[PDB]
Amino acid sequence: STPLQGIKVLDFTGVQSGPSCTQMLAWFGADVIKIERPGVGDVTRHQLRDIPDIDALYFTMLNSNKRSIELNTKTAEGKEVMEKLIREADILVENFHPGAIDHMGFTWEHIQEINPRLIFGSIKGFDECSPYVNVKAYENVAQAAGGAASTTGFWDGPPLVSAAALGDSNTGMHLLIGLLAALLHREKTGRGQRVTMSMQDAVLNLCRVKLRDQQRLDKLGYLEEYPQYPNGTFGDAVPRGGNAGGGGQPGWILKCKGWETDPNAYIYFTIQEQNWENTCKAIGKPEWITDPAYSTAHARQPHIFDIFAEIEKYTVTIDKHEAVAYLTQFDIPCAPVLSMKEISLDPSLRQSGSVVEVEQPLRGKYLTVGCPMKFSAFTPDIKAAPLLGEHTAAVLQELGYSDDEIAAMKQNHAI
Amino acid sequence: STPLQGIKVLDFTGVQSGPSCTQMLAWFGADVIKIERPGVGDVTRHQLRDIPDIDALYFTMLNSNKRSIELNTKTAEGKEVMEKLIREADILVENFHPGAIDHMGFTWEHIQEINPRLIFGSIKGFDECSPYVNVKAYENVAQAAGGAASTTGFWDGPPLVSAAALGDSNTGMHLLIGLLAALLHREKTGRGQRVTMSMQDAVLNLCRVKLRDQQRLDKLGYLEEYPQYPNGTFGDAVPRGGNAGGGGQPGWILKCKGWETDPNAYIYFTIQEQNWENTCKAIGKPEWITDPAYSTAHARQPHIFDIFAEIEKYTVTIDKHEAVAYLTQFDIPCAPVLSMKEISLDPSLRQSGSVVEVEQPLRGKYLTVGCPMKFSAFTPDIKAAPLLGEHTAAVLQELGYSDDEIAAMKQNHAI
Ligand SMILES: CC(=O)SCCNC(=O)CCNC(=O)[C@H](O)C(C)(C)COP(=O)(O)OP(=O)(O)OC[C@H]1O[C@@H](n2cnc3c(N)ncnc32)[C@H](O)[C@@H]1OP(=O)(O)O
Ligand SMILES: CC(=O)SCCNC(=O)CCNC(=O)[C@H](O)C(C)(C)COP(=O)(O)OP(=O)(O)OC[C@H]1O[C@@H](n2cnc3c(N)ncnc32)[C@H](O)[C@@H]1OP(=O)(O)O
Repeated sequence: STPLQGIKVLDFTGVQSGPSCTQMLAWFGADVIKIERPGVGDVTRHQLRDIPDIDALYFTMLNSNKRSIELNTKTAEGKEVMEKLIREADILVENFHPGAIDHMGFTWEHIQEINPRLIFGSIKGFDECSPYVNVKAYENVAQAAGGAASTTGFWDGPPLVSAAALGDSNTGMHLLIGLLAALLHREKTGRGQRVTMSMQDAVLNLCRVKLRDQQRLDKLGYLEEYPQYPNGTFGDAVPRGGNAGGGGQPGWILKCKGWETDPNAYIYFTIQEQNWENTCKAIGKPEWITDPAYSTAHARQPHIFDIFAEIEKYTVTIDKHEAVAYLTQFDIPCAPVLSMKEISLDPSLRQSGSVVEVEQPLRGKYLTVGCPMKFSAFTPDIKAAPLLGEHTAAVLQELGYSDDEIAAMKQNHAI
Repeated sequence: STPLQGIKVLDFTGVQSGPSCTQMLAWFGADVIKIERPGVGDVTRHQLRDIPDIDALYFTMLNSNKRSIELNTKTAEGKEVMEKLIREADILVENFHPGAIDHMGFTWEHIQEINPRLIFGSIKGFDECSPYVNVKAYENVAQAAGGAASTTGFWDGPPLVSAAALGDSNTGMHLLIGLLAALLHREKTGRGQRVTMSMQDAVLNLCRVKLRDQQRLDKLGYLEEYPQYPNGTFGDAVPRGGNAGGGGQPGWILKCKGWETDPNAYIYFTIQEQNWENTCKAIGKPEWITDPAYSTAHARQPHIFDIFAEIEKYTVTIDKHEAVAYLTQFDIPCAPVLSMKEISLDPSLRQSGSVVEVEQPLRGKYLTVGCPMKFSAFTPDIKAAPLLGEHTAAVLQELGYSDDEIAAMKQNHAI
């Protein structure tokens, strides 16, 4: 068995935020029916194709295990099919522009009358209360609005976006949490409900530690662990701190052998408070162990970049992998800056099911990120992503439509 | 009613990854018992205190609504209390260093025998088959190992960490998804199971789009939307792309009025493919609408920074908020780079329950990030974080211990 065996999901989504959520639902055992505009489909099918004329990787990596129907929900037949789908489903997920699903006639209020058990999940750029409620959002728009761009990068550079999908997949994972909680809640109430997740809120959740810092800054006028302390200055808002420890212990990105020509010849190195003695032994600085300028985090902070420079005198001499193999013998929290090339080929990531090779029709093999959490009682089976409208007939037949009704829908461009 | 009403959780966690997960469980209605080392407690209680002698904000913003017991699980009594707790609980969550819980005698195999219905959630830096399985991890160590640091920042600068908790809270949210799925699964099987989540995998999941790019790069030798195309060069790994669109449409961080003195006087600006005409009207370049050098994404790419420079001629003249109010009239996806100060005071974020003022004993008011997703059938009630061992006696009494038994535990330093 699987966690969501028997659950039916209507995936009325596109791009990344909504589809990441429903892909996980499929991997958990749900029947996910992706509802797509006839002849067009999810925009990711056509975006940044590496092979002409077939679905792009953007699509296949976000839509594994789903079924695809082509349905124009703006036609009379399409609206009726949508209603029948809603009546039979457990979950409906959508991430179209603000107002879009409403204008089709499928407001939450209507969805509720059709099926009081249905859970309706909606992703938008911003909350209902926001002055930006009607604003379209992509990944980095949310990173700017949610606090991440403000606090990422260097103090003497611009705000910087993260490569990680803070606005997209992150929001999808947050919606997923809400959908699973709503399924658990429905076990008690017998009713569905609406779950909304904004991209701004998803980014803010991950920036909780910077809201901690803002409050410390408001109270004290300084942030004792930030690069700016004590020889720099603070303004009224949490500043960018380069490669500082953030929510972790103090640390930095350090150069390893090759850094001049290899943009990934680096490690992250943590000075863990309770590990100062082992840290000193690792770098051959026994004299620093009890020296009062070095023996506490507070005393190190005003010359911490001298300390990092000293560690770097060692790390630039060996490959990042060697540097880590050595330093971890001293219980130092560190790791190489792994490139996507190293990740894509890493045997341990294949073994754990974190990077998964999947065979797609026409394309053949591709890699995707697998189900990130591991369960002792079940293993997701990750499959190909659907061809556009591959399952239209089957889905309509499951709803009880006859061959004549389906032929009429095709003639009327409802499918 | 609440989603997790009646669920009992043992929170054997510290710092940020584990505690973020169990805080959400508490907000969903679970009884979350935080198990803490006597006389010490979670390290976040004393990290970066802004008020002398009381719990730090790092702790209060991650431990709302929880109960706290002091229990030394290395003593004979403490082991027996832990066993009774496990027998009565639904979920046990831990994020101690690799091996730590095992060495106390609470391996998964033993947990299972005590209570076959219990779901055991475990966070570690790396997966079981990783060469780094025993390595300690903080936030940025995971960002380095998971692909984010490699691909974040500028092409001519170092790898850069994100301010967002990609390794910590993100991992907690991923574990939470697994725990909720396991509760749903247990409805079918009648059994608990083990759910494990590594910080490296959590980061990788959010970097799914960069694994897409790595495969495109492997096939083609170039990435047509990256800043390096077509006038720069590509190596064998996905490079850093500065403030480029990433998973979203092409875009950049643009200066607004005040940028020379205000590190947050900026917006993110998206050139949405289907919006080129409105974009041109917005900036007073009607001549660019059908000009073949400008009218498609492909034609714009080779001189896209000249286009951003031209937009910046407008944005530097107005404050970021005014820039956005104007540009959104043209259906342009954009938003200001909001500072943590702006976020902390934003009335709409108070109204949506995204930033929540909570009253803590002794401290008084503080702000926290609320429950990020919104539910139509219930509203989380966010409360204070527990004082160390505040609930020890109540928890032991609930387990059936007499006053003499509790007194003996105190004498024997079990509590
Ligand atoms: C990958 C990431 O997800 S990136 C960020 C994604 N963003 C979000 O999730 C936040 C909310 N979504 C949005 O803001 C927007 O969907 C955007 C910005 C991503 C894209 O917006 P746009 O491309 O301009 O339009 P969008 O795809 O949402 O909708 C286009 C139209 O298709 C219609 N549509 C969608 N499915 C169907 C269908 N099956 N049949 C007929 N019409 C359909 C919509 O109703 C809309 O028409 P309308 O404007 O007449 O009401
Ligand atoms: C900001 C951040 O970046 S948070 C990072 C969080 N990391 C994770 O979640 C991944 C897994 N965790 C780790 O790698 C580690 O816990 C770290 C690196 C965060 C810290 O590690 P450490 O220096 O070992 O401290 P940690 O709190 O895990 O170990 C505590 C010790 O207390 C013990 N302990 C914990 N609770 C109790 C208790 N109630 N009674 C008695 N002992 C206890 C542990 O068993 C361990 O003892 P041991 O070394 O004799 O086996």
